[PDB]
This record gives sequence, C-alpha cells and structure tokens, in this order.
Amino acid sequence: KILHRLLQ
Amino acid sequence: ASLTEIEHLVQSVCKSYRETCQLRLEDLLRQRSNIFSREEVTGYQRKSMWEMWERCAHHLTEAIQYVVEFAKRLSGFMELCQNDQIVLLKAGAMEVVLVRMCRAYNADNRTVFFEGKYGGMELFRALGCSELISSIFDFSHSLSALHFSEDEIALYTALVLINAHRPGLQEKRKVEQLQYNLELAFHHHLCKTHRQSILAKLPPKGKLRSLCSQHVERLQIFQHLHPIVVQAAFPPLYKELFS
Ligand SMILES: CC1(C)CCC[C@](C)([C@H]2CC[C@]3(C)[C@@H]2[C@H](O)C[C@@H]2[C@@]4(C)CC[C@@H](O)C(C)(C)[C@@H]4[C@@H](O)C[C@]23C)O1
Repeated sequence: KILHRLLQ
Repeated sequence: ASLTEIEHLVQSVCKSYRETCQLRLEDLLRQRSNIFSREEVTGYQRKSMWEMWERCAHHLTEAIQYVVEFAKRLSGFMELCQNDQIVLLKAGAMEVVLVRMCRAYNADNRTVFFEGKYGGMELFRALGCSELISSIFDFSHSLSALHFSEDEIALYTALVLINAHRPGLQEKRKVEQLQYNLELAFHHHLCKTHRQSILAKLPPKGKLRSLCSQHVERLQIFQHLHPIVVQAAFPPLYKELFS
C-alpha cells in the first residue's frame, strides 16, 4: 500500500 | 555514453542528493560536542524495550522517506516501471540509510546523532540487540575511515539503490544501463578528484545485505514477543518495508 502512494 | 553526458550525470546526482539528505552536514558537525550526560543515558536505558523500538522505528522511517525522495529525483529512476521502482526501494532504501548515517557518526568518541545529541551504543541497551547495534556502529566506523565527500556519498548511494542484481526486477537490462552509467559517473569523479584509492577500501556487497538481514531478524524476534505494538504503534512504511 504505502510505497506505491509516495511514488505517485 | 559520452564524456560530457557523464560529467553532467555526476552533477545531477550530486544535486539530487543535496536536496534530499535530511540533515545538513555543518549542523551535524556543530552538534558533536552536544553529548548526552550520564543521567540522560540512564533515562534511555530505563525506557521499556517497546517504547524504544517504536522511537527508533519512527526515526528510521523519517530517514527512509528522504531516501524515497532521493530515488524520485534520481536521473532515470522514474523512467523505470513501478514494479522495479518498488523492488529497488524495498531492497535498498535501508542500505542507503546505512551509508547516509555515517555523516552523523563521530569516530573520535564513537557516537551517533540521536534525538538532539550524540550518544554511544550504550544509549540503545534497552532495545536488546547489541550485536545489531555494534554492527551498525562498526559499519559507520569503517566508512568514516574513508573520509567521504558529500559528492562521493551522493554517487555511491545512487549505486547502492540502482542495483541490477535485485531479485524481482522485470526490466532487468534497463537497470543495467542505468547502473552502468552511474558506475561510470562515480568512477570518473574519483578519477578527476584523485580518489580511486577508496575503491579497494569500500564495503563488500555482502556487508549491506548482512546488516539489513540482522535488522529483519531482530525485528521478528521483537514482533513475536509484541505483536500488537508492531501492529498498533509502528509506522506503516516501516512495516511495508520490513515485514
Ligand atoms: C533498526 C532499529 C529500529 C532497531 C535497532 C536500533 C536502530 C538500528 C537504531 C540505532 C541507531 C539509529 C537510531 C537506528 C535507527 O534505525 C535509525 C537512526 C538514524 C539513521 C535515523 C535518522 C538519521 O537522521 C540518523 C541521525 C543518521 C540516525 C542515526 O544517527 C542512528 C540510527 C541509525 O533502529
């Protein structure tokens, strides 16, 4: 969940 | 794939690093004499194990966040596919942190910056993992013996992150092209500044994997004796990366 969000 | 393209890659990486490094070096050097007194150190050694793991995990997570942002500004990274961006960061966010942290370690008194001030490893006794702590201080120590420049740290940490041998990468060759360009930029810069002697002295690729491993192993031991504290008080990102 979290890392995907920080990357977009 | 050209001498000026490479000279220019160097600057962008160096620049990406300065914009993402979290603590300024000057400040870390100012603070070296701001050392924790014996009463304070006792304060820390008498905090509970779980309060102390939770604090350490929050700091690490702050630090890892800057590493992501470094990744995003890294020439080439964002042009990879999201599978491989995630793979690379899962593998190497922490390794990068293990290198960055040597700016905050003082070799003269064997201390490390933490929550305002410097302390030795006895500061962390409450964690119950002194083999890990002292591997981290020994790693920081061995890096401090190379007297890195910031430019050197930028270039080398870019290489840690951009490793084409990570399991799980789909577009493997696009990572090799990016790696290779960065291998060159780094080596060119060491050639220009007369620093190729440091190559032989750099840590074996094994060493960063080992410390990342000890971290995961001690985490599991802790988690297993405090499942709900991890579940309820540990930063999501920490858990994403390390569980
Ligand atoms: C892995 C756990 C959670 C559990 C065991 C103890 C460690 C390794 C503890 C011990 C020392 C520790 C505070 C580490 C934190 O992660 C991250 C920090 C930091 C990298 C995180 C914040 C950075 O700005 C800084 C000052 C360079 C820290 C270091 O100066 C000390 C360090 C490296 O954390």
